[PDB]
Amino acid sequence: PRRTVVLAIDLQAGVTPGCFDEEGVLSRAAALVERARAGGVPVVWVHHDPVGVGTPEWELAAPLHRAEGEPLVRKNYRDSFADTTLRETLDELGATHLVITGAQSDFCVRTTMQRAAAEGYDVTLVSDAHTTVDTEWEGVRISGEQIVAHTNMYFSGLRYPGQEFVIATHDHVAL
Amino acid sequence: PRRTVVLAIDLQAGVTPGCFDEEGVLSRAAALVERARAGGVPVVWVHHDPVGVGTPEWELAAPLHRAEGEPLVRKNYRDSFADTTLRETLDELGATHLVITGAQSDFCVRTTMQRAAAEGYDVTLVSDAHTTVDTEWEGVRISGEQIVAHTNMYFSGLRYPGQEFVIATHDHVAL
Repeated sequence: PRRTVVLAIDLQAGVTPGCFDEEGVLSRAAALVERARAGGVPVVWVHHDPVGVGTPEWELAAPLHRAEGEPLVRKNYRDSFADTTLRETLDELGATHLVITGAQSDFCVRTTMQRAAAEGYDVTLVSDAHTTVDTEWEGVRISGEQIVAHTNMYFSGLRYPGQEFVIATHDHVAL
Repeated sequence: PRRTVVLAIDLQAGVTPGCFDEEGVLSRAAALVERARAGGVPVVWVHHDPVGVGTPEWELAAPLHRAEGEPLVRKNYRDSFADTTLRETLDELGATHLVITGAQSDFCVRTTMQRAAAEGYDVTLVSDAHTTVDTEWEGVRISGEQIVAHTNMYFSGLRYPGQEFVIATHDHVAL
């Protein structure tokens, strides 16, 4: 009995500004959430507390809005499962398949999606609904765009025995 | 009681050719293994079976050589823990801290190191002893060098409660 849950990670007002293709990614994430709601697919929100609990930056980035009945999980680390109620929430929902949108691609999204894979979930990464910022290290620059693309590349070939991983766009992912 | 184990991933003759800074990475990995041996730190080798079991490509890349008493774990997926004897081997050794060198940075190394973190290990990524190849996706190119650098950047900020993660060079990592 596959039960799909949309997992929306840290799409917060203090996180998304400056990210590659920010407005478009937010628009597509919003569309995904609407399609999920229309299809009766549960939506679980994840918020990063170190953004600043109680401040506007911690709240969802426009134009995203949480609906009644949609759980919100608060976390302090990149892995959304680490010291959180996420697993308990998903189990309560009976989730077997996670459809992931969020930010940032190379930190909370990367760490959470790979943790989900490790835990045994089927996972679908929404290729056009995650983003991050330009960065540099060891004397070389790597753009947010490059990180997003490389992340999608990585996920397209991710394999675990008995599990299914899909890279899909926000308007084509099965809900 | 911290017990450190060096985990050397897929440094195989069919894997490393074409990788960024290949000769240097192999040289430094070899030096790391020698220092580990001199310090009585166990070394565990991981080999990727889909490279071609029984073929020369599956064997360690020169100039690496396995010593007596050093376990070798064989795997079929990016996650070295998935359907393998790795956990059993590490537990037998009583490992609490994994020092990771290997290839490729963005596939088996990425997936295994993050799995190790998830499992509760302390993990040290050896910044100058992992590598991968140039690639491209979604119309943008991202070099092996860029991937290595970004990987080190990522690992430098990885955090889990009660766990320690270190980014360190092959000649400075504590053994």
